[PDB]
Amino acid sequence: AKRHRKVLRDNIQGITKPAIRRLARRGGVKRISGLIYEETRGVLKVFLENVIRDAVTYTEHAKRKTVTAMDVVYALKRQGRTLYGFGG
Amino acid sequence: AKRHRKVLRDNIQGITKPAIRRLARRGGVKRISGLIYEETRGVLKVFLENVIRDAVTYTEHAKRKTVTAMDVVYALKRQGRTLYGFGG
Amino acid sequence: RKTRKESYAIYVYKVLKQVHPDTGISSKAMSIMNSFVNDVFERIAGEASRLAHYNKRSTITSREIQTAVRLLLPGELAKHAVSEGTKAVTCYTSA
Amino acid sequence: RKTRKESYAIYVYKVLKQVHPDTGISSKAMSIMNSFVNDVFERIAGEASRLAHYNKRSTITSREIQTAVRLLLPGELAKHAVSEGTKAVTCYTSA
Amino acid sequence: MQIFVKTLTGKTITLEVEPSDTIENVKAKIQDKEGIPPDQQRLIFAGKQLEDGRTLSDYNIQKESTLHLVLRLRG
Amino acid sequence: MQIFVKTLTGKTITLEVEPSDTIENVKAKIQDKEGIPPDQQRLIFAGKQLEDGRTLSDYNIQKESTLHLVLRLRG
Amino acid sequence: KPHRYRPGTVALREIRRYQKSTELLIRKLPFQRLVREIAQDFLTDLRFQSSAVLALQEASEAYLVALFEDTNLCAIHAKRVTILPKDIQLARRIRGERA
Amino acid sequence: KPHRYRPGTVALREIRRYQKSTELLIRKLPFQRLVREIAQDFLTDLRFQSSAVLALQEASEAYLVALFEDTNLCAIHAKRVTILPKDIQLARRIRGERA
Amino acid sequence: RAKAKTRSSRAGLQFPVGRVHRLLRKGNYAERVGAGAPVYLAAVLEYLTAEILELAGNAARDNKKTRIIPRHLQLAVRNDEELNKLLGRVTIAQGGVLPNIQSVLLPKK
Amino acid sequence: RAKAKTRSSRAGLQFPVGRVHRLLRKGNYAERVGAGAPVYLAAVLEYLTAEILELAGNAARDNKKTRIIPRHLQLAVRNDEELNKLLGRVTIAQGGVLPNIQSVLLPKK
Amino acid sequence: KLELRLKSPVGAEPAVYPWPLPVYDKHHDAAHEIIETIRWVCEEIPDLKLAMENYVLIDYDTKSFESMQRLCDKYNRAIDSIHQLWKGTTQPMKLNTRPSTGLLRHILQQVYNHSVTDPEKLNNYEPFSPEVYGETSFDLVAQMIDEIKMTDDDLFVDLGSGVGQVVLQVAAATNCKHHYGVEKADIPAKYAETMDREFRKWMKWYGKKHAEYTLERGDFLSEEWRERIANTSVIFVNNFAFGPEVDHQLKERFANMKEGGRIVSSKPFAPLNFRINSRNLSDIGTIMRVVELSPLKGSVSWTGKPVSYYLHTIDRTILENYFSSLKNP
Amino acid sequence: KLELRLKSPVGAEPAVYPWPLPVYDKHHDAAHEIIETIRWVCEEIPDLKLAMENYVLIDYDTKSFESMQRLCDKYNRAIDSIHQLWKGTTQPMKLNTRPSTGLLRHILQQVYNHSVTDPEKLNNYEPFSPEVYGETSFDLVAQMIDEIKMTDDDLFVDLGSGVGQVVLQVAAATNCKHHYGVEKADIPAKYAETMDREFRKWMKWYGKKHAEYTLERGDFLSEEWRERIANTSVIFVNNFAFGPEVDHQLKERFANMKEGGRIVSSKPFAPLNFRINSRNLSDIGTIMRVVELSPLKGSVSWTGKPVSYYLHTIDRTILENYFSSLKNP
DNA sequence: TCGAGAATCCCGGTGCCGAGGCCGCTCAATTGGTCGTAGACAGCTCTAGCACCGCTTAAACGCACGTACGCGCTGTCCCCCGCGTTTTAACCGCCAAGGGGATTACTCCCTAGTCTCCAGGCACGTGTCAGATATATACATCCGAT
DNA sequence: ATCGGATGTATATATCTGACACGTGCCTGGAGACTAGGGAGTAATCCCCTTGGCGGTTAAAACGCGGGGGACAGCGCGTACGTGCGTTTAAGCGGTGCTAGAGCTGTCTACGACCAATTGAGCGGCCTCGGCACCGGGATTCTCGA
Ligand SMILES: C[S@@+](CC[C@H](N)C(=O)[O-])C[C@H]1O[C@@H](n2cnc3c(N)ncnc32)[C@H](O)[C@@H]1O
Ligand SMILES: C[S@@+](CC[C@H](N)C(=O)[O-])C[C@H]1O[C@@H](n2cnc3c(N)ncnc32)[C@H](O)[C@@H]1O
Repeated sequence: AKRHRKVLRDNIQGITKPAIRRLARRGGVKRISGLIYEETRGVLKVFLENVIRDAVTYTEHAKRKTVTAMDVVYALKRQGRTLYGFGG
Repeated sequence: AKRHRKVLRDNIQGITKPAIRRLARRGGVKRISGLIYEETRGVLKVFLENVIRDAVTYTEHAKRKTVTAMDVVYALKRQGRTLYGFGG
Repeated sequence: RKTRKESYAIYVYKVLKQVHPDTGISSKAMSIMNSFVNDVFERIAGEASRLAHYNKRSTITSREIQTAVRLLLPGELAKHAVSEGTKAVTCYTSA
Repeated sequence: RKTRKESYAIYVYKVLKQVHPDTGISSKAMSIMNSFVNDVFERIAGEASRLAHYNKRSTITSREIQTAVRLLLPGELAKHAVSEGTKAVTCYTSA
Repeated sequence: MQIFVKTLTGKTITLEVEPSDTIENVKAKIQDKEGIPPDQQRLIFAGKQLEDGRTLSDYNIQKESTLHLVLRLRG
Repeated sequence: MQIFVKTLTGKTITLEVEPSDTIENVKAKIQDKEGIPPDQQRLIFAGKQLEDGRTLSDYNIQKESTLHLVLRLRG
Repeated sequence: KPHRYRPGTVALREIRRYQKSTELLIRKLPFQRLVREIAQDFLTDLRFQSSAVLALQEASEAYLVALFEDTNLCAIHAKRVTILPKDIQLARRIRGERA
Repeated sequence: KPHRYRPGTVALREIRRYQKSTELLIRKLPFQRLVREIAQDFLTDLRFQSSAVLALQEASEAYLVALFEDTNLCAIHAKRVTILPKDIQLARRIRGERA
Repeated sequence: RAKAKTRSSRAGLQFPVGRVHRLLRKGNYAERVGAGAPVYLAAVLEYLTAEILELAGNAARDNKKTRIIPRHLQLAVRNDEELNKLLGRVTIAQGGVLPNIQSVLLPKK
Repeated sequence: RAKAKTRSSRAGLQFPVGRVHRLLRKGNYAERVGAGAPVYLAAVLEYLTAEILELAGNAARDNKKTRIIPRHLQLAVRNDEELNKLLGRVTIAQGGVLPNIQSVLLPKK
Repeated sequence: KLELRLKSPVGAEPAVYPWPLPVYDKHHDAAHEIIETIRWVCEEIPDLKLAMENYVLIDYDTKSFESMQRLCDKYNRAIDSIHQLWKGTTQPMKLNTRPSTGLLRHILQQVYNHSVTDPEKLNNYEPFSPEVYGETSFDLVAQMIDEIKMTDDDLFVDLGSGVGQVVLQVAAATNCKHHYGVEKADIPAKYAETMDREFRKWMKWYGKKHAEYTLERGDFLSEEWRERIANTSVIFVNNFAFGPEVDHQLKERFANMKEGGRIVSSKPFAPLNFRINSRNLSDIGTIMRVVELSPLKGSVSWTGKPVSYYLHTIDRTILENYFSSLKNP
Repeated sequence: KLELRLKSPVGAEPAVYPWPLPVYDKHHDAAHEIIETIRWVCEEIPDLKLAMENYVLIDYDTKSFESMQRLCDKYNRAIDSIHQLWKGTTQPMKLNTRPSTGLLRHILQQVYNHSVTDPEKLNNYEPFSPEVYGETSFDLVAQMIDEIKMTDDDLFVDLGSGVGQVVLQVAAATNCKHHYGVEKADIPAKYAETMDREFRKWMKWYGKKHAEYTLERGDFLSEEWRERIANTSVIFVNNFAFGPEVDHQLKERFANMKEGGRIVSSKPFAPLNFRINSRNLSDIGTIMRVVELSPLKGSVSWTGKPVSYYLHTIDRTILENYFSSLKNP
């Protein structure tokens, strides 16, 4: 049969331009240059990689296989991004 | 006789304009507006008050009377201003 | 038939029924208040631990807690916080 | 006739005489290297302490130290650091 | 016995009681009509502090008397 | 006995020794002229590994012989 | 002969509409797939309890909203209204992440 | 008929001269008095071991040099060369201290 | 054996002094824990929680609501300038932001 | 009783494994300390110190000097982009700054 | 062994001065002392200077023997001439005139200079203790004496009176019944017992009257002081460095003060924005109103910047109004 | 119960297909399988399609009985016609022709589709263990086979051979002596023993020859493998998830390899910028040169982004040059 | 496109004080045993994470139009830089005092550890009302037009 | 500035659902009573180091004058971003089924704390010489007005 692990790719294009523009409006921005939408996807991918890497380090120390919400809360607290409301 | 504790006042004017301009040159600044020299003294006085207040809290917990260099190193470390070279 | 998992929910609720006697709290806001209390607990207790290592003591006392509060909380919160703690410890020893 | 105050000066000097056999260190730079070692010691040991409270263990082992190193050090320092520690622990147990 | 309770703000409340009533009841009566907890109420009349164990007749408080209400701090 | 030591880079060093010399001395001699620590040197000749406890005469190494020098890793 | 607002008033309307609410502003399934395919770079396979993906989305939204709040100050400093990439790059550097 | 450099070359000379050295750039006795009269706001009287005042000066210098390194980026962002107070105020806010 | 009396009641507190004593004792902070340390720490924690809940309730009331939700905790924290320094680096989930528009962006008259 | 042999020598180390074991044990980190924890931690500390001292010595040599002073530690740290992240918030005393001028400030040609 | 005596405008009282004058700071000594008290009397009565600027000019020699005895001879028999001006049916201006601001300030600084010998000893205390020493200026006390308006049926107590200059100033500027100062430490109290003597001496020498006061040594946290604190009208306490344990006890003692009692304090015994709910009904801030005084500069002795002093007023109407608006819904 | 058989261009060997064909993914099954292997033979020899595009057109029906037996009847007796074309003095093209890239890729994917039944079972391992499963693509193996240039006197070992597709590809594309694969886990090994059979079968069916290989089950950290690792020319190891304890041991086993021995690896066994001083003289990076291969995309099986593969070469000249430049001063 | 002149580098010469190495002596690390609890492992249960399907509709997408805004250019002017003269107070070397930080010897009381016991707080159930959703209407802001 | 139309926002009313608040049973952790040992509190001694004052030399700060370059306002052009509309894509919701893996329980063995004896590693104290700083003199580079 066909190979294991159906692979996913270029999912950053799911952070679409209207979504980036809603986030800009909540940040209080009135007019958006058209080259912002790629700089923003770069910034987001870097942030997410840095957090998920630590969440997985925590989840591997505990010898398990699912990333819990405490792994994310600890990975965030370790970078100064404390988060209230998910079981801290 | 005359009162205790010879009081000191307006010593911030000892952070003189040539000193502020040397610090700007080391920071890489080529031309300095003439209103910078007062904004800078304000910034410095706030920084120093915030550090010396904690240095004195540490020196009072230990029930002593001189501020040591470890009190300053701890007061700085508590604000994220780690300092190497004074006995840490 | 689960294990017992404890929290500050009932003490947060007792304090709320004193400040605002006719207000309730949603479950998601009780989660936030619960993580807030743990966060401030660990800040103060860790600062007091450190403060006791510096002086080469091996006891966390009510002086370490007072000094750690004065180091951590901002200007006008810290005054009222130490005046609450002092009153509590006094009412305790005189009993 | 003073008390004894210890430091890492002689081990810093032994390591320097291996990397650069004909270089010396000034006293003020030995102070800086001394505070550097203590700083990284406390970072790693505190992270490992925390990591062992999360999992409800009460022992700091060579797995906590490895994981704390992988959490703290940047990308390419951490690879070489864990490969140094592994070699040391191996040379130790096979003895 | 009809009595008047004068407050420090120039407010007077009128109450209806009998000399046979207990002090617990009188304090509850003040609480009942104005909401002040009994433990904070200190009543003084003709320079006397009212004592928990005495009765109204004990202090010889007669009809059309006026009482003074001083408010205290809690503990 | 004159001997030649051939390295893997096509370099040959000539040494002067006598069969009565010890292995400790020969390894020190290689160290002395090229700076290589003795513990990293592995000498192989005519398919034989030289053993710490043998003598040069033991292996029947005669004048104008050529030795092979292989370098090893430390531990 | 339709009616049409002038450029810049619907924008100020969306500002208020989105600063009044608290909902999440990214679609949920696209974001979940993004998280799930960032976590593929670890050879093993992982499972992502669902509150984990929710926590990740909360922190990710709250990071970008404040980055845009700083980008705006940088743009207004240059006597502009439009935000451009060179404002993101200055916010992220002064803030302490890019250098 | 003297010789005179044009405005902006002696400045670029002082930049290099002060980015090459490591000395302290504030006078020592004025700074010590400043520290000593900030510490008067605590009614008791204090004594300031001398390495303490040296540590304070090191940290104070190193704070201002980096604040000026950010002020310069803000000023260059506005297509200027002169640094003005409204650049200090933006660096200190984006950086996370003023708000 | 006399009648039990929690240590919170002797202090006049609503927060659990015995549970705080246990969490300090089992938390690897020091070799030993004093007697007034849990009383002091519990009184401080209770003061701070009352201080936040009061402002959260005010914000809930002037939205014409009788329950506190995360938006009211957020508004209470960010509108007070000393709680905003204690919680300057936390993120309250489902809390939104403060309404704030720059004055150069508003239309001119 | 056999011949003593420090625990550093069995591991092949220059840093003190027994002193690290003691500092972990007396430092309120956990109830218990394993056997390989001081060996691992001492090997890591030694690796990092060698990594810094090598670059500091290079910088001292190309200033035509034979001693390391704080300026060479500073140059070594700030010029390496992964030590600059570990020590991104420390201040090395008497260390100066890196030579760096913006290209819009240099005179035009 | 001779004198530098001078003569009393009201009454017949001698002043004494040894020829080696005391040592003071950079430029300060008994020279300006004497020339200025002469200046203040010449401003006090006009006939004196109308006799005391004839014959003379402005400056004089400070170190010389005969210039000071010039001033003493001139002043003494010129005052005898004034005495002969008043020998007739004439009567001088009143004795019970409360001294003016400038005259009083000269008096208090004169007393302080004479009695306190070694002021650096006042710095012998324990660090960060309640016993630290710090002093209030003349201008802040004046501001407070004018802000509170003490009638003749008020009692003024000063907790931690230090050397006593606050009580002396208030006793000379206010018309009240009695004034008390209590001071626990040893060194300031030993100077207070001298300040008392020297103030009475110089005051009746000038011929101005004051209220009556007492500078006692004690402990305001004693069993004997609880009901003296409760039986007091206005209280001055400098609780800047008392810390939270002594301030808690003083709060427990201020609860029993009578209505309209006022306190002034370096730090407030109640927040300036004290709300009130079912949870802080034990706090003392629930029965008092706090107002921050204007921060004039030079207010304290230990720093140069200005400090504010927080007047409190006891008024139990706020508690009953809260209780009474509680029954509205 | 009937067939979908077809006939061997070289040799006389039958292929078998049940009428209910296997189930694969979204759009993939034995239909494209058979039509494409027919297409590859028609590209293999031109006379076949010159006989196999006459009479017919391009598309055919996948689900129908008679369209597949149309293709089988047509192909089988058209190949019999080809057999009669070659009945004379003519001789077909060589048997030992190493299959081209496209033909080989079809072969390997054919083998993988047939043998591995339930690929999701390959995911039954322990998390973050050395036993995790992950697979290398065809294009990366091709790049490596062309980067290293294996002569006919090299031995190739593949540590952790997985199912075996790497060794099969290298054995069919290189002219070496023997090829080995060792695999510890159970589930991949049970499929490897089928892959071996099916590869030999399909290869001699097409008529292309390969080197000789062996897919064994073992443990490369055993006592029996230390001297087989030391007696090997080129080594392929996918040590992405082996962790630092197994990599330390493999480093201890690679020290004894002969000169010019080459390794390729997911992660490097030595830094790319390895300096050398008196302190790391025990490291294996001191006797080898590391070069990063070009990161073509689609290189691995677990992610979509490209990964690089770090060729190492054993060369002890660097150590002696360091020692010999050491005696210069 | 190039001379004059100021600033920076580079090559010896002398001196000094701090790095480096050696000695003697505690005291902390190592060795050798014993004990008891943490954690490793096997087995079982049951919750929650994954995969699939269909349907409805909300949100994303692509496109056309016009206008506000970004950006370049030009002109004025005033404010900041480079330099020379005068004035101030930092720095350095020296001396003297005495306070307070650091150490040592005792003693006592406050905290850990133990055993018993009982009530506070957690999980589980259950009812009702606060808040969301939908509709109808008032009105407040925007834009073109005068 | 004022006016009118059309659009978007707020306000009042009904209904309904599911989450909060409250009550019950039980069990495990907190309180009570008590004993033993060591940490911290206190008194006394010593000596290092912080503070204060003095004089002299010269480096750095302060002041003022001249001019040029850079900040800032105004104006014009043209492209790129906002608004609105019709079309197309997949998110969301619900409902179902599966089975893996997280969580818990019961044993049992190895590993780490504790302890007593002992000896060498590392610290403080003490010299000695060489690396580096300071200085003078020549060369070189770079700036600016020709
Ligand atoms: C800060 S001084 C104020 C001096 C004086 N009030 C003034 O303003 O000039 C406070 C004085 O209160 C005294 N003091 C401190 N605690 C005391 C106490 N518990 N009982 C009596 N006096 C006390 C101290 O001796 C200290 O001298
Ligand atoms: C990451 S897979 C590589 C698959 C194969 N090399 C490929 O590229 O297609 C590595 C395999 O090595 C095997 N393995 C892991 N440790 C091993 C060991 N110590 N001895 C033998 N095989 C091992 C595991 O079973 C795993 O299947």
